Amino acid sequence: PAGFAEKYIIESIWNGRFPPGSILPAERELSELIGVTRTTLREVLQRLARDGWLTIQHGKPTKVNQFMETSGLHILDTLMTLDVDNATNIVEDLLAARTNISPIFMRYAFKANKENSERTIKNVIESCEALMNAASWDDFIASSPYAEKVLQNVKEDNEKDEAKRQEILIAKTFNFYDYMLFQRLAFHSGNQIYGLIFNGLKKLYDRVGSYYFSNPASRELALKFYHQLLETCESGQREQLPVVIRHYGMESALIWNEMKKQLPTNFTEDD
Amino acid sequence: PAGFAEKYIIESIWNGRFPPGSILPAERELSELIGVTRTTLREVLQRLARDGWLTIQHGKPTKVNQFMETSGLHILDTLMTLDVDNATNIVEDLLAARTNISPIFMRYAFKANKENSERTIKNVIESCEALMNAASWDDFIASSPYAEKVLQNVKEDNEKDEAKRQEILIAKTFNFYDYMLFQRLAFHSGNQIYGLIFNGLKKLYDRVGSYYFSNPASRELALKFYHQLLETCESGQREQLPVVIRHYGMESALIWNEMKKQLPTNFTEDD
Ligand code: NI
Ligand code: NI
Repeated sequence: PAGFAEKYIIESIWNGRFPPGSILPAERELSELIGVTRTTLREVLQRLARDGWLTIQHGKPTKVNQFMETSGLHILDTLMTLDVDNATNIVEDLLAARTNISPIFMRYAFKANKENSERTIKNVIESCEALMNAASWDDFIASSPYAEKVLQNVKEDNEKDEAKRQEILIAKTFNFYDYMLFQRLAFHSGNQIYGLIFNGLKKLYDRVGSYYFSNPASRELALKFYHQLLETCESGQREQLPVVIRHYGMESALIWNEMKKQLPTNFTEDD
Repeated sequence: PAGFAEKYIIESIWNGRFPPGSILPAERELSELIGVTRTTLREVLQRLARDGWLTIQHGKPTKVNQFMETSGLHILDTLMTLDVDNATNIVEDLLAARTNISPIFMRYAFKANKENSERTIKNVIESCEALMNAASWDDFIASSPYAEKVLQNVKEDNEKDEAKRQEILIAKTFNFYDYMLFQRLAFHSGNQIYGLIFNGLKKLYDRVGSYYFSNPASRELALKFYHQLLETCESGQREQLPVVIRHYGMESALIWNEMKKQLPTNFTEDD
């Protein structure tokens, strides 16, 4: 469908066919270039510029935008699918950014939204511990109030190898609750921009977590981290919050630094 | 054009016509509801869900997404155009977030990209001082290497009142360089996520600055701030960076807190 057009124009800016300083060709020459309907080319080439790839103003032609000068956070996940060997750098940026800003929005959340923060952390802890103790993923999800949302986000029930299907589904479900924790606390901070940051980063977040949380050590470390966050909020021990986060940022990074050596085949996937 | 459709569906989620928990009606019933072509309804109602307003999966219907659960930073500027009396809260979120994360990405930029940071700040300072000393805005822009980009971003040469045209253009140009400073330093941090944060916030940023920087005190305060940032980077006095930023975050906020009382008519505008 239109995905052929969008992914073609996007990929042809990454392989030097239409560099970020070049002009994009005519309307009809592009609609003719790889065989796309006129009006669909109009209405997805327009929205390929709303993502920050292009700049189209009336009269003057359409011009390819510079690298990362206009695009938002979404671009990162797109850049994961192109050129495998910069994905690691993107993941370092994600982990480092989350570790950097978590003490701010979490101290705000613990101060102004103590009870809501505690309820969120308790829900995440209970769901993660129920999933880790379940006999299978189908058993946890059959009895989970988050079943439908998880199924929206954990769309993988297609693998024919049932054991690896189990591992992948456990990882994606745990990542569902990890994201829920960070994003919801970000909104609990009282500043919507932090939550919106995670919202913009969600696709990259889930791609990273679907592999990262396939390691049992990652899940146990995250679980200890959640319990520590809950204890910090409940006790009002403010000075403990940056230390906890700091430690968790380090150790998790180390785990990633090892798992990075064996990235799965699918990890850099065009959707 | 399609803007009628997109702004109608978006506005009808804000005035309780299709609440964030309701279902959206049929394809043909909506394409018939306010008179939009079938396929254009398909291809902008689809992309009104890529902005996070809807969720459309095959077989199951399209469902209105919850308030701010999926949408990215862009949503903020959209929310400025709806319901005037929450715009102030959005601006508080923006100023507070920038003040919060600026010490992090600026200390990173000063440490790992000292020379690039200094070049960026010097360019911003020189452009701002040249604009503030110019006999008119047309004189500054006629002799500015940033002329075309500014004209892309400072599209206002339509006002018939020339004096107020001058004030508005000076404000928008100064905001052009203020944004350039914060965003470019954010990218200089070495973590692309900070720069991408500003990129996602750019529309709200420019809307806010086009009024905020119409006050001469705002421009002078920002200029002193830029000089202080340059001195901090050049001297390697790390401990001064959070203090400087902190002070600037306070005073600017105070200025906004006063100017907030007389928001211009256009401030909450549907494009
Ligand atoms: Ni707030
Ligand atoms: Ni980096």
